[PDB]
Amino acid sequence: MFDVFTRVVSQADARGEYLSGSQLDALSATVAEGNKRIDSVNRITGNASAIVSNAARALFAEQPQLIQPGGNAYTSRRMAACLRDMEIILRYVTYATFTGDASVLEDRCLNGLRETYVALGVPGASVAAGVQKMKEAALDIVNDPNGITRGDCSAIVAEIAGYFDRAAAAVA
Amino acid sequence: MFDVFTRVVSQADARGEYLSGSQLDALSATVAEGNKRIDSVNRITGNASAIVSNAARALFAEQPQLIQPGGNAYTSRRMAACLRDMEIILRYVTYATFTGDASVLEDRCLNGLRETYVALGVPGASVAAGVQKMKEAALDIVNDPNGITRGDCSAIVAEIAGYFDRAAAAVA
Amino acid sequence: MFDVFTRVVSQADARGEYLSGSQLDALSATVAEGNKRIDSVNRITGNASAIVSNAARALFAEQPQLIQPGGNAYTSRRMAACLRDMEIILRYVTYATFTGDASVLEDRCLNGLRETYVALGVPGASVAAGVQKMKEAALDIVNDPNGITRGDCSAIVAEIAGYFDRAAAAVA
Amino acid sequence: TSLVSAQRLGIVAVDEAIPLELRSRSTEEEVDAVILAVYRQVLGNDHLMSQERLTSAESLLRGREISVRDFVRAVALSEVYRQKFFHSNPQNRFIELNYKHLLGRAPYDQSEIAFHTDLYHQGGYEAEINSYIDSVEYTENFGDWVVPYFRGFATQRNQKTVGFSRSFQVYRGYATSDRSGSRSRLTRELARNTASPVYAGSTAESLRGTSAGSRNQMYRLQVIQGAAGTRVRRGKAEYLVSYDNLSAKLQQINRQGDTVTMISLA
Amino acid sequence: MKTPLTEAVSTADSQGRFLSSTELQIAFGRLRQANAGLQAAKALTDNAQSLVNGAAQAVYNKFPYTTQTQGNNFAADQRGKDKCARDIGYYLRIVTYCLVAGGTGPLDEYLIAGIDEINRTFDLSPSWYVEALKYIKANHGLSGDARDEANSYLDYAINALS
Amino acid sequence: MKTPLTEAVSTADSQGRFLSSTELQIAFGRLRQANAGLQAAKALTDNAQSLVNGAAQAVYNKFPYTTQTQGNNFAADQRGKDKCARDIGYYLRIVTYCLVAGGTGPLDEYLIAGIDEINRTFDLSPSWYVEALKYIKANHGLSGDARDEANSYLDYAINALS
Amino acid sequence: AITTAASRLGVAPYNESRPVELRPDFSLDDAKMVIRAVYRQVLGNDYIMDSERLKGAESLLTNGSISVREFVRTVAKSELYKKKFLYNNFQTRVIELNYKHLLGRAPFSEDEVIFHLDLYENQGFDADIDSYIDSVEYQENFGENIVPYYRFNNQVGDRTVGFTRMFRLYRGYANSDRSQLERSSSRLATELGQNTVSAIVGPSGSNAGWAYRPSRAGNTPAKALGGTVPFGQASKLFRVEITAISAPGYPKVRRSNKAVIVPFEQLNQTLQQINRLGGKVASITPASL
Ligand SMILES: *[C@@H](C)[C@H]1/C(=C/c2[nH]c(/C=C3N=C(/C=C4\NC(=O)C(CC)=C4C)C(C)=C\3CCC(=O)O)c(CCC(=O)O)c2C)NC(=O)[C@@H]1C
Ligand SMILES: *[C@@H](C)[C@H]1/C(=C/c2[nH]c(/C=C3N=C(/C=C4\NC(=O)C(CC)=C4C)C(C)=C\3CCC(=O)O)c(CCC(=O)O)c2C)NC(=O)[C@@H]1C
Ligand SMILES: *[C@H](C)[C@H]1/C(=C/c2[nH]c(/C=C3N=C(/C=C4\NC(=O)C(CC)=C4C)C(C)=C\3CCC(=O)O)c(CCC(=O)O)c2C)NC(=O)[C@@H]1C
Ligand SMILES: *[C@H](C)[C@H]1/C(=C/c2[nH]c(/C=C3N=C(/C=C4\NC(=O)C(CC)=C4C)C(C)=C\3CCC(=O)O)c(CCC(=O)O)c2C)NC(=O)[C@@H]1C
Ligand SMILES: *[C@H](C)[C@H]1/C(=C/c2[nH]c(/C=C3N=C(/C=C4\NC(=O)C(CC)=C4C)C(C)=C\3CCC(=O)O)c(CCC(=O)O)c2C)NC(=O)[C@@H]1C
Ligand SMILES: *[C@H](C)[C@H]1/C(=C/c2[nH]c(/C=C3N=C(/C=C4\NC(=O)C(CC)=C4C)C(C)=C\3CCC(=O)O)c(CCC(=O)O)c2C)NC(=O)[C@@H]1C
Ligand SMILES: *[C@H](C)[C@H]1/C(=C/c2[nH]c(/C=C3N=C(/C=C4\NC(=O)C(CC)=C4C)C(C)=C\3CCC(=O)O)c(CCC(=O)O)c2C)NC(=O)[C@@H]1C
Ligand SMILES: *[C@H](C)[C@H]1/C(=C/c2[nH]c(/C=C3N=C(/C=C4\NC(=O)C(CC)=C4C)C(C)=C\3CCC(=O)O)c(CCC(=O)O)c2C)NC(=O)[C@@H]1C
Ligand SMILES: *[C@H](C)[C@H]1/C(=C/c2[nH]c(/C=C3N=C(/C=C4\NC(=O)C(CC)=C4C)C(C)=C\3CCC(=O)O)c(CCC(=O)O)c2C)NC(=O)[C@@H]1C
Ligand SMILES: *[C@H](C)[C@H]1/C(=C/c2[nH]c(/C=C3N=C(/C=C4\NC(=O)C(CC)=C4C)C(C)=C\3CCC(=O)O)c(CCC(=O)O)c2C)NC(=O)[C@@H]1C
Ligand SMILES: *[C@H](C)[C@H]1/C(=C/c2[nH]c(/C=C3N=C(/C=C4\NC(=O)C(CC)=C4C)C(C)=C\3CCC(=O)O)c(CCC(=O)O)c2C)NC(=O)[C@@H]1C
Ligand SMILES: *[C@H](C)[C@H]1/C(=C/c2[nH]c(/C=C3N=C(/C=C4\NC(=O)C(CC)=C4C)C(C)=C\3CCC(=O)O)c(CCC(=O)O)c2C)NC(=O)[C@@H]1C
Ligand SMILES: *[C@H](C)[C@H]1/C(=C/c2[nH]c(/C=C3N=C(/C=C4\NC(=O)C(CC)=C4C)C(C)=C\3CCC(=O)O)c(CCC(=O)O)c2C)NC(=O)[C@@H]1C
Ligand SMILES: *[C@H](C)[C@H]1/C(=C/c2[nH]c(/C=C3N=C(/C=C4\NC(=O)C(CC)=C4C)C(C)=C\3CCC(=O)O)c(CCC(=O)O)c2C)NC(=O)[C@@H]1C
Repeated sequence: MFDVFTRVVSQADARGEYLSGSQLDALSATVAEGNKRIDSVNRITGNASAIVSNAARALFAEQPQLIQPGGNAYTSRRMAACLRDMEIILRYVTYATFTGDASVLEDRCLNGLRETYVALGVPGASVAAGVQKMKEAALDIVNDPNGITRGDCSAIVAEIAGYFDRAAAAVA
Repeated sequence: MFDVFTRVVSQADARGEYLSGSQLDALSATVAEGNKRIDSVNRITGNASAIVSNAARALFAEQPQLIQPGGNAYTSRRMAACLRDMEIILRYVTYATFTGDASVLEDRCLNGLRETYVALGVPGASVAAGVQKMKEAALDIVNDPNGITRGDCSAIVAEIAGYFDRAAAAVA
Repeated sequence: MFDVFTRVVSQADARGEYLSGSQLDALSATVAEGNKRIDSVNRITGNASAIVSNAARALFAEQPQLIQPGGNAYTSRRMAACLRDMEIILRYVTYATFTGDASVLEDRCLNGLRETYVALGVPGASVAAGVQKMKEAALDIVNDPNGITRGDCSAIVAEIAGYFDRAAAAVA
Repeated sequence: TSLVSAQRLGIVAVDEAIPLELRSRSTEEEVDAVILAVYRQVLGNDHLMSQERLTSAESLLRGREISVRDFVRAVALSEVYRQKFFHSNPQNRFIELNYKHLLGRAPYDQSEIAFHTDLYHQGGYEAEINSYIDSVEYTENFGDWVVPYFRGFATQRNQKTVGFSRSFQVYRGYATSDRSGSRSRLTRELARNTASPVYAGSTAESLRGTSAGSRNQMYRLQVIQGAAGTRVRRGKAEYLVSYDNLSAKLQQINRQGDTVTMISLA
Repeated sequence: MKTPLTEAVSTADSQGRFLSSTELQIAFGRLRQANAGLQAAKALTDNAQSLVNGAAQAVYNKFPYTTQTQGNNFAADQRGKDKCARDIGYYLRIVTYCLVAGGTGPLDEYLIAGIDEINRTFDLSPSWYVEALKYIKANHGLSGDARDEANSYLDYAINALS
Repeated sequence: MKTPLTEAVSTADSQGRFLSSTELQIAFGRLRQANAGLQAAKALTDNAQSLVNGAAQAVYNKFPYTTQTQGNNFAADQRGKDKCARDIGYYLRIVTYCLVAGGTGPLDEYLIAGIDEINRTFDLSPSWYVEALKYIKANHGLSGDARDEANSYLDYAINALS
Repeated sequence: AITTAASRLGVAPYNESRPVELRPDFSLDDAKMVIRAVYRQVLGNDYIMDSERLKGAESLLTNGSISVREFVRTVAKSELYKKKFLYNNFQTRVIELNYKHLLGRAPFSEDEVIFHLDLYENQGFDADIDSYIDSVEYQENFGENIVPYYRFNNQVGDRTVGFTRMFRLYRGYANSDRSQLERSSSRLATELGQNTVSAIVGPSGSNAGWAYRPSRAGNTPAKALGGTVPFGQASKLFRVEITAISAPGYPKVRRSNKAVIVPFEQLNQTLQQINRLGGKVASITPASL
């Protein structure tokens, strides 16, 4: 897996070149965003249970067929698995946010997830909807201007949105 | 193959939902940039031969092992094929720019391409280097301020760079 | 795995047949050649490091793309894996020479090796070239007339060449 | 197939392909498009050098002297086709290439191989190639004026189900070609009248989690195994192992005498 | 999926060509249309429940035997009315996809292809859905380009059914 | 790659845990370091040719038989001198990667893993590269945290070679 | 096999159990049984808290994304395994535990310690774990689909010293590797280094002298060098291991554990004296020929 830094390194190594002054400066700018990235990971993690439960509640309210008898999230084991998956995906999204690179999310969580779900009969579109609900809640929590030093977090918030969207597409 | 519009549609149908007011406004903002997108395609197309040839010459100057006897781009047939691949990838990048979606790359240009290169012994890392060089030359072409109604094309340039990066990663 | 003797036995058992007088006579001739076979195995083994390293050097000299940055044999771990593979192949070729039957080489080395290299992105045509370089060095070593009882090792040399050819064909 | 499956299987572009027909009073562009499509299909999407083009056959088609089917046959009988697909290939690989190129499908059964091996042994190359183009299957799908196109991913009248699964062995993706000879991936399953799992597009992928080692890569080894240790429950097995354990797994399989049929990234 | 942009690309790609002025003009045509399509999609979405309900009753009025005959294919019971309003909703929803896409693609991919097999198999009359579509044409309230593009897709469905 | 960020996530993932204060503190540590690391990388990169040529000459001085003895493993001809300069450049470039990544990950992945097999197979003396690495330590002109981090990676390689 | 002494040795429950196999097309109850077995075996019968479960690895096992062996591998490489067995232990202790958990047997020889200590030191813990799981021995006994289990019974390839050493590592059914009298100390460092064995002392509950453990120094040797000469007229000698000596009290009693070599003709007196010391006989073993 890569982080924002080693992503650049690996690209440079395959070309056998030193990082350019432009690339180094791009990393310096990333370093300048580090505190915002740490806060964003902290804020999502601090609210993880709420993000998952509220998104799952909203999801089943919109898709009652999931929780009717015979539905894919019906029975405790399957509901429990569904809630577990929502948290796994959120957790890996926070991993990607922490590292600044999607490789952890892609390599460990999403790679092969669609196939697992298709084989199981898990409705991918409903998972994607759930991920979208978690995304909205997470972005609001990150952007909340209270109790934190004020500043512009649009760049980090956009990166997090991309990670959530990756997860949604990977299963949708 | 999707475009920027039908991508949204396909997801919405999988959920059995109408597009939301936000998705419609999002697609509307896409329409607002339509002229910039069309210009960017027009510019890369108008310079396609120079982009390809200049990138090729640069690649073989950085990687002269490719063209020495025994090299993967030695002999006219192999050089001709290499030039075709560079042109093919650039053409599909313009398609993705035109449609506003990556599916055309994933469906056609990149579909099995790494497998093809491994079977043939084409050095995929070198192809990635050549793609990166076309990328740099293409974005300068797109950003050239002369002879065009001045405006901010940063979003499209970022999108185009993404398509080039997707191609490079597929064979890297 | 089979050796030269059990190969014949297995074919006879499948027919429910005693070995014929001709089959026994052929094995006697094999026995009469046994000392040369042992000498060939001992000579290849005794020069294993030189055979491998000389072959590797020659390969990278003729195919410098392998060792340029981004090349499959670039970086210490990949270079070490490549040298390991060369030694493995040489080792199983000596095993086949020792037993007088290709089965050990086919079952325990070449089994799935082409598919493995394809999956890994290892250039099989370059492995084949490496194996040929080891072949040519090995045969000269086996044929060296100095410090050995003089005689005709043509048949054993042809058999050994055959084993090397299997390996080169299989990996490509 | 529909988007939901075609996207996973990497065959969206095949699904949206439209048969190309040469109409009466076609333009020069339409003839050009048809010639290009024939070369792409019959030559399995190789890069075609200008020195390899059939100058004369192209002229005759453009002059409406010969039909599209005649032009397909001219290309199939050409030295270019022979050099690409026949002279350096074993016969069974050659035959499945003819089925892909000329009928747009994979072979259905071993007897198709036997039929065409016999025909080649009897009447040579020309008789073998003509059997495809003159067949009822060719005439009813493409006739004289439609360029052949791949059909194996769609339910055809009088096909065998296994034709669909086998299509993925001979069609490897849009950006692929039948250029390197080689062996057929279909040999065993044709000979034994069986099927193999479809690992194409993104269906080869499997979950990694924390179990995929230092490179976060799993490899899928498909083996044929017997009991020559613990009890063997299936004659066909798959193993998922990380890069770090791949050498150990090969050595384990090898020591047991079991056969590796395929390995790929997962 | 039939749409101006994807058809420009697939045609150029089939010919091995870069995009030229022709495909650029196709894109301008798409841009000229798109806002009206998006406006039309919004207007239809906001009234989805009214249009679907009114269309369902319009069919019931025109074909009264549907609410009175017993049978899996009829709307005499509650399930049938649910099936029916669902189907009409499918038509209306997918039509808005066409307005968003700027072509019949969504109708072709999701509804039209195979509909003849379905209606025969389940004994569903194409005329019922034509009447429903006719209602939506008469009631969607659109005007200008939005009306023109929307009626083309409704009529396209009607023509496919008749 | 052993970098602070990836290792933190990998350890958390092993336990199926969200990141916590421990991992956030790992991140602050990385941030405290990163600017110095990047400044070191730029300084080594800008002086790369001087450092590499100087290091090669330092090896030739300490081990004069390398430029005088015939053999594939020695630098008595231009072929061998070029290999040697290339190798030293590899060490330097990858060390700059370690400074950018904030760990020995790049050295471990690209150079150190398997270096013993290479040096043994091709009869290269690890003492040659130790000498070059000492030259680079003593001539990069880094100060402060950049010096400290650069030398830790240079010493990491030296320790590996001995 | 082990029949008469099975219960007192703590082996009877394992005699009564079958290997836990994950069959192709397994059911969910099959997966749960594997998960439970793997946690009990590989984590040495420690209680596992819900917060410590490897939920992701369990999911992948349940899904067939990893076989039993790969699930074992994941558990063995987890921070949970390392916290329990690596970070607080002498590496020889770690190797003992790995053998018990992953191979179901005790180390046979010092060579095994050399191999695994070097492998850990040169390539790290993960590499060492792989060596157990990718071993020929693991493959032959458990293969891809069977949870590792204790191999009490004699098998091809065994050595006798393995049998005695299993009861240095296994201390009974209601017990865990982290809840044994010797605590973190290597059980076999000395046995392996000297290639010696110890009299078997079965688990508590079924063996009164279960707590007998020798001291660092000042132990009685196993065999009666010199024969009966020091004892005068004696027919045969026995080595008696005694534990829980308290009655006289300090300083008359220094170590509560003692091994004595006594002649046949004094066994009656010895048992009487032991009882009055309060002690419990741990083992009796012939000491002369
Ligand atoms: C970034 C890409 C650069 C840029 C682009 C840009 N273009 C416009 C506006 C227009 N561009 C066109 C294009 C064409 N007209 C034609 O007839 C054809 C030939 C077939 C083409 C390609 C058109 C029609 C317009 C609108 C009218 C006009 O000429 O201005 C803009 C202005 C904003 C807009 O959205 O229209 C911009 C920004 N501008 C830059 O500075 C970048 C280097
Ligand atoms: C082709 C391989 C070359 C060759 C071989 C050759 N060898 C012999 C005879 C012998 N070689 C051995 C070998 C060994 N003796 C040992 O103790 C060991 C070490 C374990 C080895 C490897 C032996 C025992 C003999 C027999 C005694 C003898 O010295 O002759 C021959 C003679 C024919 C025979 O079969 O005996 C030959 C031909 N000779 C060449 O010229 C080739 C270059
Ligand atoms: C009744 C004693 C009290 C009560 C109930 C209540 N339950 C929920 C939500 C859920 N209940 C379940 C239970 C099951 N689902 C199953 O599949 C099975 C096994 C067959 C069981 C037992 C589940 C899974 C949920 C959550 C998902 C769902 O909504 O179906 C609620 C709503 C909770 C919420 O946050 O929406 C309530 C109110 N509440 C009381 O106060 C009663 C005393
Ligand atoms: C919840 C929003 C939806 C849902 C989920 C659901 N998932 C499963 C089963 C599995 N989910 C996974 C996923 C993972 N396991 C991992 O370790 C990781 C990280 C690498 C992931 C992403 C797996 C592997 C399974 C299968 C094994 C298991 O049971 O854990 C189920 C149960 C399916 C069944 O029939 O047993 C469910 C219900 N289902 C919905 O309906 C929601 C839309
Ligand atoms: C972004 C979505 C929101 C936001 C973030 C933001 N944070 C800072 C600055 C700091 N945040 C921290 C964080 C922590 N300190 C700790 O000790 C821990 C616990 C382990 C954490 C998570 C720190 C250290 C700083 C710097 C010092 C300070 O006192 O601020 C900023 C300011 C810019 C900067 O990056 O330093 C910003 C913008 N602010 C918003 O308004 C968003 C809602
Ligand atoms: C000499 C008569 C004139 C001339 C030559 C010139 N050629 C190039 C570049 C290339 N030449 C080739 C030719 C071949 N490559 C092959 O593999 C084979 C078959 C074995 C041939 C015949 C190729 C492919 C190139 C391009 C890539 C490369 O440089 O290797 C150049 C440089 C062109 C450039 O833009 O870099 C030149 C100068 N130029 C003259 O003016 C001479 C009269
Ligand atoms: C050297 C001439 C070429 C080369 C080789 C190369 N191989 C690998 C990796 C592997 N090679 C094997 C092969 C085997 N493993 C075995 O145990 C056996 C006998 C049963 C064989 C034949 C395997 C399994 C691997 C991967 C797993 C492992 O390394 O243990 C590499 C590295 C690949 C990578 O790092 O991704 C390389 C470089 N590469 C070249 O370029 C030469 C032509
Ligand atoms: C209906 C009960 C279930 C269902 C079916 C379904 N099948 C397909 C696609 C195909 N079905 C076949 C099967 C055959 N083709 C043949 O020629 C033969 C007889 C010799 C058989 C048995 C094939 C080959 C396909 C793929 C090619 C094709 O679609 O034409 C689909 C379509 C999937 C898609 O994404 O397009 C469907 C829907 N689906 C269900 O949900 C039911 C459980
Ligand atoms: C050039 C930068 C590098 C290079 C290229 C190279 N490629 C080939 C051969 C093929 N390339 C393709 C790729 C495509 N075909 C398509 O239709 C599409 C779009 C959908 C793509 C992307 C294919 C299919 C082939 C094989 C078919 C054919 O070769 O005709 C070669 C030729 C290899 C050979 O002659 O054996 C070469 C040389 N080689 C380099 O060294 C550069 C790094
Ligand atoms: C310079 C200090 C001395 C010297 C150097 C020398 N090196 C080689 C050959 C090789 N060097 C390497 C090293 C690396 N390859 C890598 O990928 C990396 C990590 C990124 C390293 C450090 C390798 C693998 C080789 C062999 C293969 C190759 O040539 O690339 C030689 C030639 C050895 C030979 O036999 O050809 C030489 C001369 N020699 C001296 O005398 C200097 C003092
Ligand atoms: C037969 C002459 C006498 C006899 C024997 C007897 N032995 C056992 C049980 C075991 N024997 C061994 C011995 C070995 N294990 C080894 O690894 C080695 C060398 C490789 C030896 C010699 C072991 C370990 C056991 C127990 C484990 C097992 O049997 O698998 C028994 C059965 C004990 C019981 O059932 O409880 C018996 C009967 N018994 C007599 O009465 C004869 C005098
Ligand atoms: C509660 C009344 C008292 C108490 C209990 C206590 N026990 C432990 C730890 C263990 N208990 C057992 C017992 C069993 N494990 C089994 O499998 C079986 C059935 C065959 C039994 C009877 C074991 C083996 C352990 C150790 C394993 C583990 O994970 O702990 C503890 C934990 C001690 C500690 O964590 O340090 C405790 C607290 N403690 C009291 O104070 C009560 C009097
Ligand atoms: C060197 C200064 C002296 C020396 C050392 C020596 N040690 C051994 C053998 C072993 N050393 C250990 C040590 C450890 N095991 C651990 O778990 C740890 C902590 C993580 C340590 C430090 C072990 C267990 C062994 C036994 C296995 C092995 O042999 O490696 C030897 C070999 C003894 C033998 O007879 O083989 C030696 C030589 N010896 C001296 O003379 C120096 C004073
Ligand atoms: C007090 C802090 C803890 C405690 C003590 C305790 N000890 C005993 C019994 C014995 N203690 C010894 C100790 C020694 N023998 C030696 O030779 C030496 C070194 C020179 C020492 C320290 C011995 C031999 C005994 C047994 C004989 C005797 O009782 O005198 C007991 C009584 C045990 C009993 O079961 O009656 C106790 C209570 N107990 C605690 O709970 C404290 C933590």
